[PDB]
Amino acid sequence: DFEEKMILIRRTARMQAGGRRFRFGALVVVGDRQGRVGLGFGKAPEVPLAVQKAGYYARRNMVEVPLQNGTIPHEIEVEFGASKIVLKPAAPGTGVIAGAVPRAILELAGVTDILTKELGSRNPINIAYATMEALRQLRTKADVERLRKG
Amino acid sequence: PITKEEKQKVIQEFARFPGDTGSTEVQVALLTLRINRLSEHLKVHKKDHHSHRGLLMMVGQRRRLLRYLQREDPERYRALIEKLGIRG
Amino acid sequence: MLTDPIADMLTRIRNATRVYKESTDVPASRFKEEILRILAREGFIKGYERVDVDGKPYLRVYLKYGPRRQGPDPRPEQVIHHIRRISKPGRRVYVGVKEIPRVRRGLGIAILSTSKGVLTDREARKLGVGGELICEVW
Amino acid sequence: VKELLEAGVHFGHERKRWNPKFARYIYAERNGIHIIDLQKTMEELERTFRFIEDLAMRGGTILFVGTKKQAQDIVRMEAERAGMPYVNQRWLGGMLTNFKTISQRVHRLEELEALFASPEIEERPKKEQVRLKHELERLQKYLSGFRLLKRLPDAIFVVDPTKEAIAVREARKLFIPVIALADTDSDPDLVDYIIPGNDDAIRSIQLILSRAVDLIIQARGGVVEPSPSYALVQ
RNA sequence: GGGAGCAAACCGGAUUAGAUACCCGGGUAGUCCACGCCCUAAACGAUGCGCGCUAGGUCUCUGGGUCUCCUGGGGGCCGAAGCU
RNA sequence: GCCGCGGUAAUACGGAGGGCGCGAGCGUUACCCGGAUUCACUGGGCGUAAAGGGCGUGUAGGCGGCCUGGGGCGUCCCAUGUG
Repeated sequence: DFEEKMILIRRTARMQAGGRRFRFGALVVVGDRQGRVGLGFGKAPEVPLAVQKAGYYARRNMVEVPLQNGTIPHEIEVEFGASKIVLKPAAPGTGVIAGAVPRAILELAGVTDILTKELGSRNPINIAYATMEALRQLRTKADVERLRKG
Repeated sequence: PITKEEKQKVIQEFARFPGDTGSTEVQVALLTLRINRLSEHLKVHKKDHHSHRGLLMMVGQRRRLLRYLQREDPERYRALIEKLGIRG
Repeated sequence: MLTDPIADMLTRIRNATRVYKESTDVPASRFKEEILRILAREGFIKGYERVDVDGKPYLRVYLKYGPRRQGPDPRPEQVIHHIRRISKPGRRVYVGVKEIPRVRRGLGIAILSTSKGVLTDREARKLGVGGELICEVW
Repeated sequence: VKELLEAGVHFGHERKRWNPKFARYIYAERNGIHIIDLQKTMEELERTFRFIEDLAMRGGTILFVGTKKQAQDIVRMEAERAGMPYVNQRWLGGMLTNFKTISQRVHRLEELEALFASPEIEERPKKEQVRLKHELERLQKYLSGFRLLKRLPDAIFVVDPTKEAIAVREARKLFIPVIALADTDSDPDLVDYIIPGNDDAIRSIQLILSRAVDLIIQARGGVVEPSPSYALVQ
């Protein structure tokens, strides 16, 4: 069990004789606040059900956010489909300047100071998965040269 | 077309030295020969356009060369262009 | 006919790497080896060496990759996740000593040509100079 | 002892319908077929069994699978003759990946396995007597080797990976050491402990699978003679 | 200049509520040639040109060889990585 | 303001009770930059979304393989004037 704050909830719909049938999509974020965040998108016949599943699916999908002093290790641009996103680390006591999404995710990420911006499609879902792959691609001076050993 | 025999005459006539199967002087002399030939042709088959195209290329290619020549060396440029009697 | 040989070298490298190959052979070029030397002197590649494909002198460039991975797509991470030329022939890119780039918040590099040799985003800065911002790796 | 056996008739397989990745494991193309390089094979066999051994001695269960006919039977053997779970029939989808749910059937097995011997048989209409009895025939028809341990494997051994790559996948998403005997018609990369060598000729399958189970037992105590291999083996 | 066949327009016949159409019977310019204009198009791969780099499998047209194969040029299908 | 509201139970009109905001001010109309990576150097594009010229030849122009040496215009550094 972590923070567990849901990005967005919606009501999709499908067609069939007699009428349209519904379902619900819930996108949730789950982070401890020490460098662990998970992103799960849950769909099911009812809001609650959706919600929960999002959580479950989330925990089952997390990532080690290599924080540092309260911000990200370095600048990063990540294109994911139509969506794009920039992430720039700000000096301590700066703020988490990002839109609803990258925030909600980055808040639990553990970061307290980071500069951002949504580029291209601002779609939640996609920016969401966008933010993830962003983090999931960060590096530290250590694990950096840790690779260039030789 | 052009007999191997006649084609040679040209080559042997412009070779900057014994042998010399290629080179500017030559490549040019040769193109020319082909050009006029082809020229005289179309001067009869106006309707034969596709072949016309071929001329142009042959034509430009020669332009190119001379340009290089003129650049690299004027002396034997005037020479060649003169002997072939070109640039009208 | 290759307009910018350098941008090529990178691309050849950027491609061979993206597939995980032992070594790649970029055509001989003093100035090229420089970006190479530096590329290695900074630990991005096992190294390189001169060769000859029938009177055709190239340069074997040994690529360095990471450790195998756990899970789907067990494809080993790479040492160079990104190389991209800056100063292109279609738009020369020069920088003053105060203008030199800060590649990947320091984790990165930025090879560049200077009046006094080929240095990097730190070296050149230390030498306190400037020149054609050749490119950036990291 | 090793070489000879293999060199015997257990190498070189699929021809001209390969995978370039697997180009590191192959000597040449004789009259068409790809002659896998045993020299290297050996080396790999090592690291593989090393792992097996470094696991067979630490109380770890392994799951073997082979859904191809030219290798079914044997796999059924080597498994029971080692207490290691296995799959000889249709490798259900989401086994490892949806274990908890697949298990649900395993439980349904005994659910009947018990109602099998009972006085409740006195009643019950022929409708069910046939329904259940049948519902068990198949039930029992697929889990005969997928029950034993009610816990995921620490690894999985397999014949032709690509043939059962689906299992493999499941395994890989769940992080589970993958070991298998693959030939030239397969991609290594997504295989952890690769046993390069023929995947159809039961000749090679038996061998590589045999010395495997023994090795599983050498780390348990009870070295004996081989298992029933010949019965119609050519 | 030439003119068989076909055929906008056109005239009949049907169909239809009407039928300035689809179907039927006729029919001119045109379609052909020479020379000269017009210069448009779903002028389409709806994909500018040049060069370099990045798994294979398959069938097919064409060239060469100390020709079950190797190597060069072109057209199709399936598809690595990657792109969308 | 954009989406839209009102067809006899309107949280959208009009009045009321209440509430939110800012306060000697509060609103409205106009105009400039922003958000607009929506003219894109930073920082975009053209197979089907708007976008490849019907095709070719070629002038100016733009761009240019490998190695050694001279000049040092671009470029880069220092100092000084200036600002």
